[PDB]
Amino acid sequence: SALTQPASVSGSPGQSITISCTGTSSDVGSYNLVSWYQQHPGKAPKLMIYEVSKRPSGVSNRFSGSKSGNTASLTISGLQAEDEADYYCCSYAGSSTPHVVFGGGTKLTVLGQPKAAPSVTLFPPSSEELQANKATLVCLISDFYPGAVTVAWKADSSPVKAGVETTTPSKQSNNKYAASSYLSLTPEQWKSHRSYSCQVTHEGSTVEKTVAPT
Amino acid sequence: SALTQPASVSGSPGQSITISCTGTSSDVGSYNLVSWYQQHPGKAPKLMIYEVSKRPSGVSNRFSGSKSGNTASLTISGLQAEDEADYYCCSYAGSSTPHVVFGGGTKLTVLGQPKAAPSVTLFPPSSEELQANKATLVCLISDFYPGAVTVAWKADSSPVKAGVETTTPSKQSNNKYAASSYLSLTPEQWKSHRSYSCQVTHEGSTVEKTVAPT
Amino acid sequence: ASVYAWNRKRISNCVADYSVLYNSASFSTFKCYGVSPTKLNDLCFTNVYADSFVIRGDEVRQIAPGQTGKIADYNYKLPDDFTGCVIAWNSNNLDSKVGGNYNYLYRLFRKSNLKPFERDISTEIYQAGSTPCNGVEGFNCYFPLQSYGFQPTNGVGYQPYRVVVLSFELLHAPATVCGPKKSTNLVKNKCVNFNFNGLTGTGVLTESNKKFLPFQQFGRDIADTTDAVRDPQTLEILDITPCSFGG
Amino acid sequence: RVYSSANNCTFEYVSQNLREFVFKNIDGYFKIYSKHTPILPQGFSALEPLVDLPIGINITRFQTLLALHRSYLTPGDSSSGWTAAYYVGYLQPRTFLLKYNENGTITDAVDCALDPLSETKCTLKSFTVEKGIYQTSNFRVQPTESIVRFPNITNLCPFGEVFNATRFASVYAWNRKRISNCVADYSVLYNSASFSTFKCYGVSPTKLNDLCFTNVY
Amino acid sequence: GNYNYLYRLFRKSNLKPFERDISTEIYQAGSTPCNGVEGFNCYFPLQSY
Amino acid sequence: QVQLVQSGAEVKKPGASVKVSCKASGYTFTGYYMHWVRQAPGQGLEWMGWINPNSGGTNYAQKFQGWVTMTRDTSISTAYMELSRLRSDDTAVYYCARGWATYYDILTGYSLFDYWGQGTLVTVSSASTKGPSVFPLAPSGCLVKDYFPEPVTVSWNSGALTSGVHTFPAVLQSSGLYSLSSVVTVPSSSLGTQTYICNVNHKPSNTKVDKRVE
Amino acid sequence: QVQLVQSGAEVKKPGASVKVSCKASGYTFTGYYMHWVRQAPGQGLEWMGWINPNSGGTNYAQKFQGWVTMTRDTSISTAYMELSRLRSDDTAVYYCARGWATYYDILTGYSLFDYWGQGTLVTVSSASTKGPSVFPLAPSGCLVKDYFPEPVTVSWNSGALTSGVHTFPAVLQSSGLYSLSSVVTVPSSSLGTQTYICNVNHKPSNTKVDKRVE
Ligand SMILES: *[C@@H]1O[C@H](CO)[C@@H](O)[C@H](O)[C@H]1NC(C)=O
Ligand SMILES: *[C@@H]1O[C@H](CO)[C@@H](O)[C@H](O)[C@H]1NC(C)=O
Ligand SMILES: *[C@@H]1O[C@H](CO)[C@@H](O)[C@H](O)[C@H]1NC(C)=O
Repeated sequence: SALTQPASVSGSPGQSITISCTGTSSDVGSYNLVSWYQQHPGKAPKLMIYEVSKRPSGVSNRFSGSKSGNTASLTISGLQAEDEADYYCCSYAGSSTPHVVFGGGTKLTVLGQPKAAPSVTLFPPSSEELQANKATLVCLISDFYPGAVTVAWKADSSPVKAGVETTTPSKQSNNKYAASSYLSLTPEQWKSHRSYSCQVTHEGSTVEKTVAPT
Repeated sequence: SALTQPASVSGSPGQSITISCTGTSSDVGSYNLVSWYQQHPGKAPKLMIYEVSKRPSGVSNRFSGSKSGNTASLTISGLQAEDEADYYCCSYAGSSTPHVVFGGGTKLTVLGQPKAAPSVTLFPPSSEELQANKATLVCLISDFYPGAVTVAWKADSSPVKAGVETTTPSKQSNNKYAASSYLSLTPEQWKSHRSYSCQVTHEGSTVEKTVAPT
Repeated sequence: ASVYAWNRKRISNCVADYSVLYNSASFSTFKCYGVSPTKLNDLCFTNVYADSFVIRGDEVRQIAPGQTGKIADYNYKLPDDFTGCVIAWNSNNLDSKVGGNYNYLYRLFRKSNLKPFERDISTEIYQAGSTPCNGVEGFNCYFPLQSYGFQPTNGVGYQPYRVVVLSFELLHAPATVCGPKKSTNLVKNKCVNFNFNGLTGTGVLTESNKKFLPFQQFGRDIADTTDAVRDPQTLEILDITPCSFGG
Repeated sequence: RVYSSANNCTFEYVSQNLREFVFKNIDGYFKIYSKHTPILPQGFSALEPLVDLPIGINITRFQTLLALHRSYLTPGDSSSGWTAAYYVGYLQPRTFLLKYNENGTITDAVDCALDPLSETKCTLKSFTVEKGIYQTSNFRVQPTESIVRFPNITNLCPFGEVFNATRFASVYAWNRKRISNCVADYSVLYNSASFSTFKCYGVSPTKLNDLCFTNVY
Repeated sequence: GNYNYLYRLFRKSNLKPFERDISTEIYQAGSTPCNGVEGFNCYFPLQSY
Repeated sequence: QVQLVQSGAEVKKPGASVKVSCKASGYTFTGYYMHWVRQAPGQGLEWMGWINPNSGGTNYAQKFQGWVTMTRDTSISTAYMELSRLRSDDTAVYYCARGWATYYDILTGYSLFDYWGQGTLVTVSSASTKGPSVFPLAPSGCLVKDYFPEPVTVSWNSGALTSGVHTFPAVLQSSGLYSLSSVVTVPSSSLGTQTYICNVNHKPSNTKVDKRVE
Repeated sequence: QVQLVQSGAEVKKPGASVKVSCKASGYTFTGYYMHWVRQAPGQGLEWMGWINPNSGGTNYAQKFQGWVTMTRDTSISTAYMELSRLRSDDTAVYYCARGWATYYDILTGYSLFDYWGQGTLVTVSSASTKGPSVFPLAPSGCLVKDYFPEPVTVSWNSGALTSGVHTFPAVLQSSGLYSLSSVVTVPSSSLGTQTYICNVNHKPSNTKVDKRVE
């Protein structure tokens, strides 16, 4: 199957963070071929520790690993902004059934990055879209951290949950996150409201942008 | 000297065509070093069969060769549009006089290509040519097959054979042929005729283009 | 063929010319063991075996009667009493056009060294480690057949080398593979130097009354000396005695 | 006659009461010896060679075919037909003393390792033994078991750290490491594919796990 | 790289110790006895590097 | 140095079969094991099997027996994986990974999954392929609508105006088609220095439409 | 790979002597025989001789003894042919061709005339060299007049307008000079989008004149 790994691990800057990986007797208790990989968001996993602790080229001396009993530990101290990536554990299974297994994964969220108020931009439907017998309002959110925001529409003064699409923000190039929202309305619905407002909540910071057909 | 080879060979698509090459006892009856080359129109000959039948790289399995008595045969079956090229036969001569000889050549005309009416264009003398105290009419013929056309000038209504230059058509890039004709006349002769016509005959297809000084 | 599963062709009953091979310029190596390459058109052998395979450039030196390594131990073994020649030439234009693998494989792992002229083809999984997997592959359990990586122009010494080794059989039934020699007339009752298809000596030849069975060609007197021979063109039974001598 | 070919044939040969045959498969030659002697009696007869068959294959088991003069040609019956006994013997690497007469025909033979008198005849190289004592061979008590006695150490001494060192020394000032008191495995080094050269002088690389040394440098 | 650097591929027989052999004679490596100059199965021994 | 190339993104319907190919370069293809792994979107990693380039030996995981076939063409250095009886639950990303050495060696370690590939995004569902619809967004952006395949290439002014352009993650609609937003950030400007054209390049649908922004 | 370069086109007067050089590359120049052959315009092929790069051994045909000399400079890998007492009947095209190996070899065959060169067009006559005259042709083309040498390079707009341009074979005039036509095909157009200029580049006469077409 797999190996039990803690699902969520949170680490503040400047401290040591240890990730566990518990296995069986024939998986980790006999074959010291465990490895650890860091998976950047949107990028393929990159090898970090090929065996217990020994490290490949291009890996800093900060990283370390250890084996004890039927479990293994990966040690990181003094976290950096680049450490906000998924971490995985793998091992080799023998005993007449040669195959390998993975772990349950772990999400590491490095702190220290200053919080920024989300930037909300509203784009009304264009002339081409209006000619297509449809109206779509695009609510773009960027330049915020952490990437945990909630996007809702309040119309004129009453919230509406029809035709609202919201997705989890993804990391940008500047180590921040961005989210995109869509509101689809019929031409009669679009012209039946004096304005439309998009509201975004970001850890208690609410940014409201109001746009009107006029 | 050389080796006797059939001068003209005609082959319809889909049949097998054999080209003979008869030699002497000390030329072909003892040295099996005969070869066959295909010479594209306007291009240097390219080796096809280095010895009796064995073929170099880049040569299809369609081609074959054989030796019998004091003669050799080159076999082609299922002719293609690329086969409209000259073919040559060569061998090595010994008996105290080490040298090599060639054959009489053979022209192969592959059929199957649809016949197209020749396109005739007439270009009158330009202002620069008129200022040079000379008049030249250029009759250009292209987009026709086979490349066997006859070009003549009929002037106003009477054919003229003075200053008429005609050349054998040569293969174009589109596997067709093109021919160029020139008619040279003095300025007084050019202005003494109400018009000039160029007539081209292509296997019974006659195309006439009429141009006038006015 | 690959280094393992090397080809084995039998050659007999022919007139063999070895000057065509030696005069060939392509042959980079033409080592001969137990015989002189120039003195090969004058001999006669019973059976000639030709073995053809392709190896790595650095690996050619292992094709010798008393060498050791991966090839000698596990792929192709030559007996220490080899009587033959090894012919090798560089072929980078036919076995390394792209990838170079071209099903060119060899055997890294084997339980024990090979016997002379012994082949060993096996898909069995070798266990180079502590754990007795006793299954297929896995850790410490490997597939012995490893392929040659013949990258195009990967430096001289790693390029494919085609090797053809000839083994000359001797001391058997009447020889069937002989060099291009023109036989001369038969001279009897005279001290002459005879050359009966390999057997060379000096003596006088006379008609003999010995009754050879239809399958015997030679004849040994006391002290194991050849005193009778059979002519290889007329099947005549000739008697050989030494020429007159004394102090 | 029921047969087939299976399209893998690589040889063919067609040519033209007590019958004795010897089938020997040596060095790729399948030699057959035969003799047609009119009549197991007590006499002596030699088997002339019959065919060489210079191709040869791997042979481990064999069969025998029987025929009938005038009966049905059914290819499926096992016991049907008319209502022929042959003997089988196995060759062994034995030493013989053959006697050739004036015509070159083997007239008598003596099996060396059969009786003490036969051993005496073989030693004298004659068929008649005079009165007296003759020394024929030697007697040795063959070993009954093999034992091995190695010291108990049971630890792998570090060939690994000699080879995987991050930085070797210059040609001069070469390193010198002493290795002692360990169980040394040399099959790990020889089986290594990286090693381009592994020349061994004074010792066989395969016969290295069977030895014992005082100090290894 | 030629720079008149030539060697001898073909010769009738092996050399004696410290023996030189310079010859423009044409070697016959084949069946036909050309007995002339060059030709098929008749080659110039001196081949350049 | 070492680099691995996968096949193009796979779009299929349930009940069919797919083939995934990994072409490697920069290393001896038959010197290291080739591993196949799978990763569900947002979930943990999983292991498929490995293939021994030398002969074709295959080993499969316990839960992936019967519909997994491992092959490879070493002449062109490609590793093939065959998946049969596709289901909507297998819509994920598949990676080809390099294992340890296929040969025993003491100067080599056991770095498993040392190198990975870009990966193939396989998408299987009952939604048919739809031609993308692209519309502009007049500033106070560019959006793509009605496109079943996920990967879409977006640029501005035929890939010339790459300044201030940010791409937003796509949002899936209930009808099976997707929707993405791409906006160029040109604030505090007259918006008249150059004409703004947004370009969409949807290779799976083979569409390239340019829209003007005014 | 293998490629052979001949000398430039030869223009001479009867009673003089000419030298033809073949420079080879891409192969061991002293490993294969070099052959000299001749071909009359429209006639069959003929053989001149071969040269053995190793020492300079020459063999000549029966009908070409006395005025044929074979030499070569191997330091620069060139093969020289010397023709003396030139006559108007020898106006033809000469090729340098590669023979079999100069060394005996069993892994090599006997592919005679495997590779050929471009060839040198030798033209000998009593007609002197004349500076070409170039005139345009207004569409309802470009022509070159009064040029003794045959090879002429033609282009349009300094070799930029290579679309719709076709070259017609030259026609020889009785005065020794030639005449060629080169027309660009731009039909069903206003003929005013771009200015049309035809270019002539007659290297033997070292002339380059551009003519405007209106
Ligand atoms: C043996 O015959 C079979 C078919 O009868 C076929 O595999 C092949 O011709 C032969 N096998 C070999 C040569 O390995
Ligand atoms: C014949 O084949 C069998 C198959 O196991 C093998 O054991 C035996 O050694 C072979 N005979 C030889 C090689 O002489
Ligand atoms: C040997 O040959 C002689 C020759 O006449 C003959 O008399 C004698 O019988 C032969 N020996 C035997 C055993 O037949």
